[PDB]
Amino acid sequence: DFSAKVIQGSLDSLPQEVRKFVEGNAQLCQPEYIHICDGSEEEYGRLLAHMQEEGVIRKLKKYDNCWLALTDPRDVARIESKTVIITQEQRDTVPIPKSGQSQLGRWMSEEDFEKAFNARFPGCMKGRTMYVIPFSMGPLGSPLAKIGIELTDSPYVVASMRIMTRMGTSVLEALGDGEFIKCLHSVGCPLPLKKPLVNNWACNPELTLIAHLPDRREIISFGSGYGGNSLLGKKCFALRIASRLAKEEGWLAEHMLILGITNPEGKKKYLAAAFPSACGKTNLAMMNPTLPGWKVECVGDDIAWMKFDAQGNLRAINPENGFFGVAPGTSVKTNPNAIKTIQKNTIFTNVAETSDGGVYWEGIDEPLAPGVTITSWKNKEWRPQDEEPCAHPNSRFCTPASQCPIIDPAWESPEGVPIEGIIFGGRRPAGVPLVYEALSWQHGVFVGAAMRSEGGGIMHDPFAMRPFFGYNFGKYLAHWLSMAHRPAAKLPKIFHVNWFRKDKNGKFLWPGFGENSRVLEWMFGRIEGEDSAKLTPIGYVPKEDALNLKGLGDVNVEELFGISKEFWEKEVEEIDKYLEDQVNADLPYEIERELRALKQRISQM
Ligand SMILES: Nc1nc2c(ncn2[C@@H]2O[C@H](COP(=O)(O)OP(=O)(O)O)[C@@H](O)[C@H]2O)c(=O)[nH]1
Ligand SMILES: [Mn+2]
Ligand SMILES: [Mn+2]
Ligand code: NA
Repeated sequence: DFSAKVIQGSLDSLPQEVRKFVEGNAQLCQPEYIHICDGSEEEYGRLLAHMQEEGVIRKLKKYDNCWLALTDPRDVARIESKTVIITQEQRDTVPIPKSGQSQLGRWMSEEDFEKAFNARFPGCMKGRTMYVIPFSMGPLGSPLAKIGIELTDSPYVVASMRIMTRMGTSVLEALGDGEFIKCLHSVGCPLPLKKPLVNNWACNPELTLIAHLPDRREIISFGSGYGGNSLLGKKCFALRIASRLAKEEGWLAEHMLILGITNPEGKKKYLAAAFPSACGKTNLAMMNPTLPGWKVECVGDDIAWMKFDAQGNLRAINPENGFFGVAPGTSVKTNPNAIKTIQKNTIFTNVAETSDGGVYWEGIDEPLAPGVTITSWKNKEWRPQDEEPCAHPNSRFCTPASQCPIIDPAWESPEGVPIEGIIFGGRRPAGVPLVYEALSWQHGVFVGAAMRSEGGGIMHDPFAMRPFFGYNFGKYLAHWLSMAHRPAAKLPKIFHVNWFRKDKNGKFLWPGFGENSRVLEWMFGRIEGEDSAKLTPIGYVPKEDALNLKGLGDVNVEELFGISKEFWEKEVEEIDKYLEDQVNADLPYEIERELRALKQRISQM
């Protein structure tokens, strides 16, 4: 009985299964205190002041209630190589690659995991508070929501989870005796410290391990206090566990922004889009459209949970409550809506601080007044001449979603928004035109599966889900393809975009950002069934003169929309080899058929 150690809440008022979870882990981890989070303002404010008291965070004096955490430089990112999924059979988690190295997941056996777990968690919270975070992924009480309980020894996790999910007493009330996902986290530095603390940032890099056990509905994460490793909604629950539930239950859990776009006629449609990190989800979800009379509103910028309703509409929710955005490259010029969102009640991690207590980072494109100086994320004086960036490249803002000036009115509607188009895209400097439309659902799924993006080399990132599949990618393709056999299903039109095509000198061919409204306008019209497409071997592209290019006189249209037989032969052979090596016996017939159909179309150029 751990009652004597509860410093907020009551073990007696927790649902029986929740209590079991907490007490079992209190006995294992040996926390000094147990704090059952209520999610209140008062709780939050004091937690912040305490972290400030301890030097774990700094208040940024230039803003209303903004904070800065600077990490141990060993703990700056989600770490794929220490991220695993446990299942009885390896093939259920990942396909077996012919090369002996899967790019599509990282399986761990139950046996190896039990040894790892036992080498880490016993006594790991000694002399710390175990916080109990009851959270909802999705609007509270939504039929599409799922509930988690995170145990953590990190107040930084609590504060960030209050932003990134819906947490507190109301969730425990909603939960009752329902099922929930068990989320267990420790920074893995029990007191007294065995190793020196760096930058007031508790972590255990050598023992970092982020595990998922979908068959037990557990997420178990050790040694990192950072982002996707420690905020267990966000990638572990909302993509990895959730994609497996989705497969079981007949829905989709995806790495997609969700936006609502209204045309000048006042007609509105929702679109979802899957792009990998650094390929523009935040920019698109919060776009300030350049086209007069168009409006974009943000439902979410990262995760979409989608389920066909009784009427066959594909209904999407954003299961998050906030934006955990990469800060560098965010500028007033490029992304004014994100700039407005983050000016209050935001936690920043590993950005630079100006001497007047403000935030700074690469690509902020805000000149500073003469005399204003910069402290880098490594707590050193820094000047724009310097070899190193002032902010870590993976540094973040963590901001409440409700503060986005263009947040959609239906962003928390419990039944979700009806999705009429799904967009795929990444960074392709060559070959791939600005926009194309898939010929069918099956072709659209192949376009998803074929996605590549230049991020530290050109690499495959199918559906923008490479680091996030909860189970075998081949089976995930079959799941997508199965949506076509749902009677009365209204399947979204699928498009592929490329904002990032360059000429031989390395110059972007398309201005992008707000100008992408011109491409959305074409998509909108296409969903309306307008005759604005020309057929090409890779799918439909805009007709000559179909795009509104008024205001953009010097756009190399020939190169931006060019399709080269030579490029596309190479592209299909590379896709064929990748699918063969990485997916093989688990590749659905229809994906193989689409690949052969594409090859044939190109052969006839
Ligand atoms: N050239 C160009 N860059 C873009 C565009 N959209 C976003 N970016 C840049 O890509 C980087 C990451 O963008 P962001 O929207 O944060 O991407 P996310 O990581 O997918 O959410 C930033 O430097 C952006 O300024 C675009 O349409 N064109
Ligand atoms: Mn993401
Ligand atoms: Mn983002
Ligand atoms: Na710090």
